[PDB]
Amino acid sequence: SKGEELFTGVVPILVELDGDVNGHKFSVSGEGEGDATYGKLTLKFICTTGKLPVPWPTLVTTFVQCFSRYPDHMKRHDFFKSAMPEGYVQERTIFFKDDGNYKTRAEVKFEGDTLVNRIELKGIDFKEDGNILGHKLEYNYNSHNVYIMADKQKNGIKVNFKIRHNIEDGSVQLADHYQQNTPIGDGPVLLPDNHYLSTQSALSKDPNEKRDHMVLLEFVTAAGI
Repeated sequence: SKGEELFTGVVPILVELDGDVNGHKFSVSGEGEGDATYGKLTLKFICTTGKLPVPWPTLVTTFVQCFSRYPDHMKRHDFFKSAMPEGYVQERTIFFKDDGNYKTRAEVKFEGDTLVNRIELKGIDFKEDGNILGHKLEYNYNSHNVYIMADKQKNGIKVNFKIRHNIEDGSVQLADHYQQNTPIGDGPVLLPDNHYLSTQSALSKDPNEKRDHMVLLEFVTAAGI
């Protein structure tokens, strides 16, 4: 495909986010690198407007699936890389069970040799005393399966999955994800058969960092075929 070649080695990544959650405005900048050969991602995010108004874990999914490792036999299903370098639009609605929801819109593409993910996030109907606004989520993350299906109508794909956030009391906060991706360019893209991505992430902190931030290590691999 088109983009495949662009992912052959380590690629620097830039993440920029503007969000408003219940009138709480904030910005995040993140930098790091991805290595699709191993489906590896290493990034550091910084809340540039000060203190993050929501819990970091809630933003992970929002904060570049083109870095997923696709096994040789599954390469023909790699829509993500296929849309590169022109990129794709990734839109979502994330429903927090018994709480508010997040609507996101992002553009992911190359700027020179940097892979850029620019996002706009709008959060509404959050409970002031909920797990989110209330900051009751543990600082960790689970493994999930992300289901992908082709959307021949939009020349894109539809993606759906549920994230499980651990709550400090031992309970769980569900976050239903609904996603659509469409190519930015006019060029041909790879439309896949149903399959899924298997994810794993580790959250950490930078001991020497005083700004509000998050350190993230993540591995993702395609499967189901």
